[PDB]
Amino acid sequence: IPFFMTRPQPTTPVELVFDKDHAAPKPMNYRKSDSLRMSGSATFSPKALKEVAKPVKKNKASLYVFDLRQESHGLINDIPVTWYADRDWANADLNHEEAVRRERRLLGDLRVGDKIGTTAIQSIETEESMIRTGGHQYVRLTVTDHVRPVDSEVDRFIESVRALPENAWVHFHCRAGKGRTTTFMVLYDMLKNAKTDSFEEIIKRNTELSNDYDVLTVPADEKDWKYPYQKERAAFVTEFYNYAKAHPNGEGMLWGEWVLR
Ligand SMILES: [Mg+2]
Ligand SMILES: [Mg+2]
Repeated sequence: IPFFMTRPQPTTPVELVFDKDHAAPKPMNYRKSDSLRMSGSATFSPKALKEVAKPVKKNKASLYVFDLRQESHGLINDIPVTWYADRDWANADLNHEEAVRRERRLLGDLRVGDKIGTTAIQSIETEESMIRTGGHQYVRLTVTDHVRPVDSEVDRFIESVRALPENAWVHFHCRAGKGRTTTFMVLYDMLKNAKTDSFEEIIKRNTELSNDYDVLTVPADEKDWKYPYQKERAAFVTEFYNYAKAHPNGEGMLWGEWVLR
């Protein structure tokens, strides 16, 4: 597999968007695997954190929330917000550190007292703050919606997985809870189970669990803008299976090293 270099141009205008459906006390597109001790959802509110934490609840520290979002986001008046541009490609030119810095900068540019339409800002919070206040752990990856992760972010993921305590529970989310979230549930499952389970079985159980049946499907139309991105994602997950089979739980070699053999 090649070293992965292609990417989209970032989109504009970027606008702060209040994600009102994500403000509900239950997380959207939620699903879980008790055997893998993993779950996935859309980005969620302060009140929904207790729901996400249920499978762990008497062991708060063992929940690790993996935020997969490249685009910037946070909480204003407990409402999840996104700095949105088309396809959530606002930050598509930024590497991980740049994307993390950009989100800090945009949240810092908000002020208590600002009026954005009918909203008067009274509370500004990072998502990490909200997660950690609940006694849980937080890991940020930066993945572009519709695009596979870059190799170094896959390594970042693996390094985080290798450092997990026994009996960690991992919860993935992205803005919609489909696409990126499903892919990393697949990658996590392969890290643990590629050594014993088939590629097709792993894809099958995760598409079914996530009601995300076209996560890896390549459009029939080659002029559909998603076509090259889906081809890339498919190649990536197909080779990741081979890596994870050879290096269960990332033992002995990271993905990045594997690619550059
Ligand atoms: Mg709050
Ligand atoms: Mg640059």
